[PDB]
Amino acid sequence: AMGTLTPKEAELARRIRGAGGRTLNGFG
Amino acid sequence: AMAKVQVNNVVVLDNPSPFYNPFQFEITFECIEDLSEDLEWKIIYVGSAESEEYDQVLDSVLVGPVPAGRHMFVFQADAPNPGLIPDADAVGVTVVLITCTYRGQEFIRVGYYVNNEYTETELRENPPVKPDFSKLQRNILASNPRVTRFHINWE
Repeated sequence: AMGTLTPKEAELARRIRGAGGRTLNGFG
Repeated sequence: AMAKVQVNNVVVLDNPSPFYNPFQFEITFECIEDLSEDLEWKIIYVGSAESEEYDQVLDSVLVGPVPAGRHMFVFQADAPNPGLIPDADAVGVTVVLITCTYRGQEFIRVGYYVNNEYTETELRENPPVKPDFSKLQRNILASNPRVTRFHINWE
């Protein structure tokens, strides 16, 4: 059962993805 | 079709450190095709998760010239102004962003989570009513770089 982000975690995740991008773990 | 620049790595230097310490990043990228314009790099501190209003652009640099090849530069920027950070966001997790822009278009966004914490057990358990930034340690979660690329026009 997959977990969920808190409003702060979710806000920070959205900043990290910028204009709707796919966020990856590292550079390649 | 191919992006003319790809970022290969970022190394976070001098970490953990005091909150007041400059951010220091070794940034490596490859240019597969000569650029006619400069690359614009920014470090943006997220002062408050709730609102983008509280962003602080810690520095903005023009990098160049950019001929085809493998490049590295060290990007350093002063710590954010604590007078603009909401007290409630000061202690705990926030984010710093490194961004690169070509001809006004942002093609990459690197994010790190940042845990700002007291190191003295007294303060950690009984934290000051208003944050004491001279006593906060910045720990950038360097083992988890978050990387987001965007399709832009390289012409």
